Amino acid sequence: EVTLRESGPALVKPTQTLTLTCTFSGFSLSKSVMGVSWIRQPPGKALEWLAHIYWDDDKYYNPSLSARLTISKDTSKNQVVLTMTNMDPVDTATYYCARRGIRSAMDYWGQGTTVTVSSASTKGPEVQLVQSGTEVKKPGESLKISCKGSGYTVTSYWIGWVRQMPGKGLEWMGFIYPGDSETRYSPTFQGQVTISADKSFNTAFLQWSSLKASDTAMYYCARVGSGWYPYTFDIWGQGTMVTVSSASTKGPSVFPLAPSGTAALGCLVKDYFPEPVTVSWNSGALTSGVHTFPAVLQSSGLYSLSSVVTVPSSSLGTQTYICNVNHKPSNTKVDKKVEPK
Amino acid sequence: DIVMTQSPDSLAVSLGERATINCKASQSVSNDVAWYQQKPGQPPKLLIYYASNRYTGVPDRFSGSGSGTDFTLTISSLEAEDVAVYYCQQDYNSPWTFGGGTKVEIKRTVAAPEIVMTQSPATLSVSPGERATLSCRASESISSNLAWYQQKPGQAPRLFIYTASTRATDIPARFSGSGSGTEFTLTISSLQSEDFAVYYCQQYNNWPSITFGQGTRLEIKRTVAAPSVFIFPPSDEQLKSGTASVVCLLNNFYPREAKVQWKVDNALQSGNSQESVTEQDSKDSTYSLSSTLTLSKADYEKHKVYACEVTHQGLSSPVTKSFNRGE
Amino acid sequence: YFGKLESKLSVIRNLNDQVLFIDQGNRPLFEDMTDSDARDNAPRTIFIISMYKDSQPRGMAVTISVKAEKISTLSAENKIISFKEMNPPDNIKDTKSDIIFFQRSVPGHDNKMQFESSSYEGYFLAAEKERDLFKLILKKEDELGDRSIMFTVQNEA
Ligand SMILES: [Cl-]
Repeated sequence: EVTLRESGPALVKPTQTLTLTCTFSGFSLSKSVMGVSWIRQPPGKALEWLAHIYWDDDKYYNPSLSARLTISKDTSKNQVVLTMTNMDPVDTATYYCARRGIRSAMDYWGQGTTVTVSSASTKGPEVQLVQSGTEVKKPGESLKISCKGSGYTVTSYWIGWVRQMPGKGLEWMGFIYPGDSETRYSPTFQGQVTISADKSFNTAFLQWSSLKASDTAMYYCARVGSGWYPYTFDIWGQGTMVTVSSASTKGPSVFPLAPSGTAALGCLVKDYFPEPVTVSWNSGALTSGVHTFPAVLQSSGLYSLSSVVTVPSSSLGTQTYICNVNHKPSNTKVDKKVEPK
Repeated sequence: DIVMTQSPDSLAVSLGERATINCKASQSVSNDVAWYQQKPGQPPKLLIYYASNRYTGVPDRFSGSGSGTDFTLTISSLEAEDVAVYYCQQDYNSPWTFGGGTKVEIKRTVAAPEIVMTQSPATLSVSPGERATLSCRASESISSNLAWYQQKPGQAPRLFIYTASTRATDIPARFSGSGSGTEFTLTISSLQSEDFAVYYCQQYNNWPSITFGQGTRLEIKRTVAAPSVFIFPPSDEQLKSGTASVVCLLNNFYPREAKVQWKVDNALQSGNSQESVTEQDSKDSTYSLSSTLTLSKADYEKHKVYACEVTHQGLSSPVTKSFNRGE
Repeated sequence: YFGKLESKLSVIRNLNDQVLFIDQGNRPLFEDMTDSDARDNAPRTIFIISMYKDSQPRGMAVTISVKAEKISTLSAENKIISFKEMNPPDNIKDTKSDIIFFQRSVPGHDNKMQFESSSYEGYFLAAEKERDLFKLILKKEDELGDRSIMFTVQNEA
């Protein structure tokens, strides 16, 4: 019978080179018209074709990766080798070798080999769910968010997704059993979202094909208890904040709230998008009496916030007061001195 | 590159029913499309080649159709073993590309109406050292199938009580759950600062059909504290932008209920201000409120007296703070 | 269908030779104990394994129970481990049940037992460490065959 088998390292350090081997049986590369491809499947992404080899050294590469890719054959051995240069965490995936047969489609595939490109170990061996970062999207865009489990048998516990609209309660969206991808959607969310998982990568996903502004919310993934606390949500991810808006990135304008026992002064951080903005007073030295307020969303679609401090009226004129504003999404950092007008 | 787009992302069809799945190529790919089936832990398996050719050993229920741009995979009678992810692929031009996939599911029997959980009161003001009694009501009997979660600002909920009356991991003895059937209670004796938060109940009578209550916020009860009011005129820097913001600060008050009225030359402003309130202070248990009145520069320059009038329980009569533009 | 043939008092040990025990909130744990400690810690460490006759042998059909104030039976419903407040019934109707486990010898491993859920084929009881504490779970094991599915059952009358 025909078989393909891949082998290689489970882990590769960033910048290092990956080398995978495809051992095949039931056909000869040199004495046949068949070919061997390398195809990767990143967790939560489409299958991506990398390289193809036909006898005799007739090599084809994905143009986007050509620079880092080398497909080869040991003239003696029944093996096809892939070398992939300058490994990055984005290269983490299941790598498959597949045979392009007489029907031009990939008729036989290897069992697949998972490759993890990671710097070092940081956080563990505690039971946890770690969700992907803050999302800021336009209406109509598609989105897929992730939840990676660690410190336990991720394959063996149901994971739920829960929506929390701003200032509102918890709404169960659906469950997924990672080991076999069995799903149980809430009747409210059935057909609105797709829940899925990558068993090898211990990751669950939640996705929208076309986002609406009303999808703006915090999304939690949580483990369903088994044995201990059965049927409850015993472990929670830290949450992924999702914002859906037609507004575009814009750094803020920082304006003083010039002072007048006790005096009040502050900064007005105006017309920025998206959230968040961080506000500090005197590079962290001033914290007592500080009030950084929640932002308000204006009709324009831009946010606005104020940060105030109450200080001794005698300190004005002597003591310098600066608010340090940082809007990382637009790379806008402003230090604004606030003084009596 | 050619982009293969699959739709829908997920399809639910009843057993023995017809499941049709679509693939659209971004450019003509002639008939060089294949379909694959993939199950968890396994590689993709070839089903169809050259758009319509059924791969050897593939059951007769799978069929492929299409030419040029629109492609289809059809399962004539869905079997339990057909639950998988289905991908299309094009071979027409290099790089060879795959679609994002369609998961096919079995359409489940329509679920019974959801049990409604009612929590009361919506907010609870209780003093440190005192006892709080949080109520939970289920719209039908859930036996002892109830959990309690605590949620603090900017944090995920955490399990406190499970099976109506048993405490979770490292939950203080001061927390005590009780109830069965329809009425539930979470009692927090000798309230500590860390206990002030939002609490949700969750029924799991017939899991997976779970529901939560809308929550109860537990806030610190302290003595009435009148706000210190401050008004801020717009800066000259902002005026160059053609907009003027006037800010009113209500500093360190209690209870949360406060009212702000904006007046421009004695004209009551309506619909042109926004406000936000801080979380209860960790040291003094007070709230602060900030209100911004927005005006065009032209309107700002056309008026003189700018005032914010403040009404709060701690004030015998409203406090007004104002400035005259120019002065 | 299943019909109760007898019950037995038993100490269930996992692969690390730790005893299984159920506390107040029906929380299963594994702890290093001698048999006298397990008898001393009864009825948290002594399980009532009720053997049943099966109309279809797969092979030894067992329910696993524990007596606190009331009796609670080990359940595998929805691939989740829980102890439901109930007595093992004398007779069960279907070929599959959330409370029925097939107890079999582990091939090539003298005296070790494996417990497969009748409700979920290829899913076995297994022991996993939750950082420091070892706990009981249901896990698909026909591919992996983790050593953690191996239990020893010791009689206590
Ligand atoms: Cl299969």
